[PDB]
Amino acid sequence: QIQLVQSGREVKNPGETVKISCKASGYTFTEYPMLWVKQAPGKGFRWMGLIYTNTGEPTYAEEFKGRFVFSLEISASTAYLQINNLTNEDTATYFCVRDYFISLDYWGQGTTLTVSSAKTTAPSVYPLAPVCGGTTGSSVTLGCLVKGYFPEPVTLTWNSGSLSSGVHTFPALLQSGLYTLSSSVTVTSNTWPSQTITCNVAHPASSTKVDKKIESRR
Amino acid sequence: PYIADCPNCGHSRCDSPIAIEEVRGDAHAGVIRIQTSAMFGLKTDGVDLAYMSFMNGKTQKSIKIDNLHVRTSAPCSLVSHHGYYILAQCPPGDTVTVGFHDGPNRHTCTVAHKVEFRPVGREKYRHPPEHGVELPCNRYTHKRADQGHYVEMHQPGLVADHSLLSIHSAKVKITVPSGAQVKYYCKCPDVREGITSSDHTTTCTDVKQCRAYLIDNKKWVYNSGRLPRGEGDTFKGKLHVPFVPVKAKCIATLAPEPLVEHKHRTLILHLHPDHPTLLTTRSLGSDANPTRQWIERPTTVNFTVTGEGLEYTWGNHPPKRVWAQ
Amino acid sequence: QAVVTQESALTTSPGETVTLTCRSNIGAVTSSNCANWVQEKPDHFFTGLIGDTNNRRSGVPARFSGSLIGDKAALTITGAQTEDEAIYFCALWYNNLWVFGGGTKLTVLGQPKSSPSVTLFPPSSEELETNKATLVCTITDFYPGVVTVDWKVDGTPVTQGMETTQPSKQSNNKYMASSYLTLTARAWERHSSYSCQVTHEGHTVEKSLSR
Amino acid sequence: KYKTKVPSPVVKCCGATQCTSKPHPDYQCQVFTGVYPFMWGGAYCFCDTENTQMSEAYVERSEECSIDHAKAYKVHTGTVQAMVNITYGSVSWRSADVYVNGETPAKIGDAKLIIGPLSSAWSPFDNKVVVYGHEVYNYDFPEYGTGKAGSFGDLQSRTSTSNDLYANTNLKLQRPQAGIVHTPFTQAPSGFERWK
Repeated sequence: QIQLVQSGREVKNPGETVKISCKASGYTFTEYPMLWVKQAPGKGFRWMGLIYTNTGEPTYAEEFKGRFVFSLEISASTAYLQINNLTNEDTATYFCVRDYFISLDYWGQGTTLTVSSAKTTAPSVYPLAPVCGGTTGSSVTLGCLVKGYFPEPVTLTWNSGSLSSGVHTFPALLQSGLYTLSSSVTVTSNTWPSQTITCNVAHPASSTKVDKKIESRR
Repeated sequence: PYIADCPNCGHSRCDSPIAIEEVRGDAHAGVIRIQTSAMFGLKTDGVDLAYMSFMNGKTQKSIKIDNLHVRTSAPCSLVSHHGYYILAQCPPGDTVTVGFHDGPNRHTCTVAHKVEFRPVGREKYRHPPEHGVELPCNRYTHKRADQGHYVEMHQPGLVADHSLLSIHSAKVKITVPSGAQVKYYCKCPDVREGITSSDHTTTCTDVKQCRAYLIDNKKWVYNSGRLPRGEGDTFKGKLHVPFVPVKAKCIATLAPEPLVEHKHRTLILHLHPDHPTLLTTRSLGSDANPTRQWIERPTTVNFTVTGEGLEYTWGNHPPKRVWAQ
Repeated sequence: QAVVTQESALTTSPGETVTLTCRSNIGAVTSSNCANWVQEKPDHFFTGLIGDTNNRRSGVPARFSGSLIGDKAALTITGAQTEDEAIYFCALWYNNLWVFGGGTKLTVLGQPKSSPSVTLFPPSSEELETNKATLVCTITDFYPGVVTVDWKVDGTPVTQGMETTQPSKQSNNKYMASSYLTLTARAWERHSSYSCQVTHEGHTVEKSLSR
Repeated sequence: KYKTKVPSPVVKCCGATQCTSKPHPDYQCQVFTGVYPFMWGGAYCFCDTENTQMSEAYVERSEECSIDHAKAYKVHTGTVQAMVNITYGSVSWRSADVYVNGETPAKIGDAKLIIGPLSSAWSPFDNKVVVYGHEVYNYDFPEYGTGKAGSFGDLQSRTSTSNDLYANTNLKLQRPQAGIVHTPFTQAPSGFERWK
């Protein structure tokens, strides 16, 4: 019914601008305005303002009057947050939210911004296959290591997303100035290596797409 | 919910959110349409007309309507509220006197306004009865689904709030509501506009010589005379009126029937009304020779009826007619 | 210019009744504050529970009810469930803006413990072609969500080279984490026995590779 | 009856704000100094005589003007009518609307009938007439554009839609008292209030 799906997470060096979209589904856009909330890493939840999706007038919280600008692609049921002249302390997650029932009833997924200086490094995608010997159980765990990229984000799927059950994707972590991510997938021992299992990785900032099929070590 | 300066706010001139402007005792049905500067109705967000949002602080308080009181010479009867605006059935009164009860405090507002309620009809009652004829009165609606007029409602100007101007242990310290736009400087030379988060004040020290302002134009207001202009612009915010004056047929007046008595080309009429009744006639000759007199005291009257006829109007009771040959 | 305050953390057991409160620094909370309650489950997952003090969002179990108790807004979970373990935030309206509380972390007894599923992978060969080798140790489906990961190259506790992520909550409400041990193509070829040891709710699991 | 729908006055805190004669009907506006306007925090303008207050008020049609409104007319003679029944002869029926001008037939039924012109040209309406809802007054209304304030026709709008009008209401703003925000509008209640 109601889905507010947000854009993916960006990386931006200080000074830049970002436009975060919120695409609304399930309600009539026009009778319910949008709340923009900032949940800062430590600090907790904060109201950034509200936009009248009918007239188009924004209210900003005083903390947010200035670099922040709400707007909407009415026509497509999108509300957008734009933060100009990005300050380093704006790294946090921003949620769109529907104001209804004397409060807020639905929250989006969040779009996380990491304001940070750094060039652009494409990831190296490495297959993780089991040890050279044996590996005999009722199931089997394969993996995919996405190493050394910048900036965030990368997306990772298994078999173009048709294999989602039994998957653990591990949050990217910064190490020596670069991000590293990994994912595991577990399937029955009959599936692999009988049927092909492929790691799909995209790094938008570098226009890098890598498809890596997990092959047996021998 | 706008806040303005009530004139005799219990003690004297306070600043009540329910500051009464535009009293309209101009209809007939015992009703007055009023505007509070407070916007009761739904809450801040979305629910239940029968809740209650006035301004406390810079802030609203969107809660229950529990103990509203409009009143005049006597306590009125609410009819309906919508927006800034309430309709209430009142008796006549030299003044108008409004007020709810938040619960900790009475917190009322009162005003002068000449009120009367003539019903439509040649009877000058003081009050609508249970019976009588219906006829075309002027009156306001119960409802909200209403567009017949709209009043300009653009932004608020700033407002004072010296709760902001605290002290930074030697300097006067302004803060902000939510990142709102605080327009600031002091008599001394320091920051001269103020479009900021919480500032300090390098130069001046005294709270009593500084600009505690709130440009908080995220929500428009009614354009009360007791509003300071938002100097920037005529922002948008054309906004309807609910309580349009409509052509209701009030349940309305009727005066007791006359006692018709015959004489030679003459109507003696022993007469005995309930209230002051405007009687009048028209001797149907091209000589009209009409008569008018409000009758409240019972009176035996007379009418030299002619050959061709006369007519007779006992209040809004229908006109009679008479052959006196 | 108002401060909403909430309990920091509350612990209950499945089947109990627990009350969370929301206090305003300016005065009693009233119906014109339109108390809202929002729940945050792991993964930045937000849902609204109650609005306008006591209106339950649609599709929120009835075990959840809101009210004003004394001078504060309250959320009562009647028959708390294991699934209710999350962060609950209250929001209060103040005539022109919203102020959110700090949130209450609620813990509910349930979800029987679960041992981790550990897997250690060898450096792939395309990576050994870079003059680098990274042993990945993945640990998933463990609960409670706290582990100790220790690496041991050739019998000797490695102590530099490793990085272990922080336990992240999976969907089923169990946790996961991975640890990396980066060697050089060369360090790789030198030593011969690698092992990733994971300690969880007292049992140990060692996964060793042999080059 | 008018409605003094006051636009919200300006308050410049230190120095003058000259007013201009906006084209609103009877746009009364008068600058005022020497205030100290108590607005929710005590006063707010930090000066004490340079505190300036510009009051402005114009006249506007009431909402009742659309519906509860007197109505003037210049009345000429026109042409009189009738729903003449004739239950004729053996025809026994025709109830037809006719005229008076002495060459108009009305072939409704079967008979052709020519009426008048009547000799009794007394139009009971006078030349000038005011009209109100149902009570019609053969009143010498002063005119559009002229009506003395308080007297009938202080407000004079051509029609209800007509944004332009003539508002001689003698609307005179006075300075607000003792450093408080409000708008003294001193005005005659309407010559539509009286006249009722």
